[PDB]
Amino acid sequence: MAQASVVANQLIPINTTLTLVMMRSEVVTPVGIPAEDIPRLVSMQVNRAVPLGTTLMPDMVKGYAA
Repeated sequence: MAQASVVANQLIPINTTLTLVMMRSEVVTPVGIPAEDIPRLVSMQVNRAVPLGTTLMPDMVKGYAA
């Protein structure tokens, strides 16, 4: 396990536009969106509430493809 994923550094309400303070990088399982894509995610919207500490998955971000 060396691949880190993006996880929620705070509760992100449904339909929020993602900012950099909201995302940390952490080695978690299952693996979600790669931590190196945190720059690609700023200004995109999530389509559900993401509690603090939850791994961000591809299907949670509106318009994400990678």
